[PDB]
Amino acid sequence: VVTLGYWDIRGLAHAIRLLLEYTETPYQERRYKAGPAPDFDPSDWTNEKEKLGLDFPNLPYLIDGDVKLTQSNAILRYIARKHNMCGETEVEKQRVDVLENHLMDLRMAFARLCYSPDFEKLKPAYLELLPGKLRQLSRFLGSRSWFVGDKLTFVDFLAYDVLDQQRMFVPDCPELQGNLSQFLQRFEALEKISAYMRSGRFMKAPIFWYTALWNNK
Amino acid sequence: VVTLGYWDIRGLAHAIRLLLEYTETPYQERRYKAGPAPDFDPSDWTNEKEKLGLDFPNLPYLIDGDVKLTQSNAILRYIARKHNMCGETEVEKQRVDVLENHLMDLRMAFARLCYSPDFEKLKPAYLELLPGKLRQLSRFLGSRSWFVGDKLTFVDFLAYDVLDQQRMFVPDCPELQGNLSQFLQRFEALEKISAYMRSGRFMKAPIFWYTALWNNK
Ligand SMILES: N[C@@H](CCC(=O)N[C@@H](CS[C@H](CO)COc1ccc([N+](=O)[O-])cc1)C(=O)NCC(=O)O)C(=O)O
Ligand SMILES: N[C@@H](CCC(=O)N[C@@H](CS[C@H](CO)COc1ccc([N+](=O)[O-])cc1)C(=O)NCC(=O)O)C(=O)O
Repeated sequence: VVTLGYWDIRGLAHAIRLLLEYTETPYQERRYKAGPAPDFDPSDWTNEKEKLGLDFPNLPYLIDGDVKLTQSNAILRYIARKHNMCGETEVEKQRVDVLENHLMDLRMAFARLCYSPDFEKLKPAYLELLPGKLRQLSRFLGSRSWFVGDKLTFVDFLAYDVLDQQRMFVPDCPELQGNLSQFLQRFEALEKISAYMRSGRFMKAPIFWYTALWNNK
Repeated sequence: VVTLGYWDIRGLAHAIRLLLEYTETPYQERRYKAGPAPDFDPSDWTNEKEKLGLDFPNLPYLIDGDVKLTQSNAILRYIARKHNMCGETEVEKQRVDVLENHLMDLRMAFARLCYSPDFEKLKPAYLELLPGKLRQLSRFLGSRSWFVGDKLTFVDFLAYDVLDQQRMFVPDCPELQGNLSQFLQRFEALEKISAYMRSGRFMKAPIFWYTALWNNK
């Protein structure tokens, strides 16, 4: 049994949670709590940051016995290696590495906007360059089942999470209809993922920390 | 022969340059130019961004025949695989994946500060938290020769680049003295690294884009 440590929000741990469910890895969760508004006291975490034995303490973390990890990408790669959900050939590895890093860029660009107090002033600019970014991903996937080829890999779980955040933001964006819509359903159709979403362990919201100008709950 | 595209700065391509040199990969460079101040016209790149055949156009890129890549970490992984400078055991791969992502955090937190107009206001806060970040790295490396074990890996190139930046910023920081100072020298003492540094291909500056509040040239 493994332990996943993160806040009581969706954030970065969403794709990790889906992956642990898909792989049927026995896990429990250390959800951390902030104090009330407006202070949002990080005490719950900060009093424990150093006593966990992590090499570079951060959130999320995963503990699997004496394996003690930080960094979301690193945590996903670890579960993926135990389940053969990494690339197999070099071209598949090239696809994983590029997408892993590109999706973080798209991730990070969206978070910046929703955390900035100039949110309203920045919104239109983001929405302009968005369809083009979406068109790039639509070109990449092509008529493929999954993003790296025929095999489901952990990058598909990142793609879904990133795509899901954009769909929650502007659900009417026509560049999200097409093979990119096909992809979202096909992932949600997966046996273990669908049953996870039908349960009460599922966290569709909030995507962001409470000090964000945008959220879904 | 391979082609590395990036601006005429140090930036993100520093680690990749050192790597291409250490591995003796034959390469040339498409270095991109901005217009003069204050506009800094990006047109040399923008007029070309789409015609290169990259899946997700960005800088740096690398072209090695029909392999055409973007994202710095993905570019480094590709050269590393050709020269067995990735992890070998599970433990080694755990260390590579966590450090790859951790050092990007460190890299980006520093960039944030040096591009912020509130630079002077934020400088003291950064310098308080920094000794602790450096002590974490110092504990991790330990008495080891390299960061992932016995073998040089691509993560040691990222480590050096990130540490070099801190060393240029605050050279008198006492937490930089010790095994992390030994590490910097050891890397610079590498036969093909040292030679590259004694040449005129070598770019110790500027670390940042010109719009930055801090730089070394
Ligand atoms: N590269 C690292 C980053 C870890 C990190 O950022 N730690 C945050 C997380 S999220 C932060 C809190 O609001 C979340 O904000 C975001 C950012 C992006 C997205 N997103 O979806 O793209 C959502 C929320 C933190 O709570 N701990 C910092 C600390 O203890 O010092 C990784 O991969 O794990
Ligand atoms: N995660 C990617 C990032 C690539 C990227 O940022 N391309 C930027 C400049 S890098 C940029 C220029 O100002 C960086 O800002 C900095 C500056 C310094 C440092 N650093 O580590 O010191 C990091 C980022 C660019 O030229 N392309 C933008 C575009 O084509 O739209 C990767 O790993 O490659």
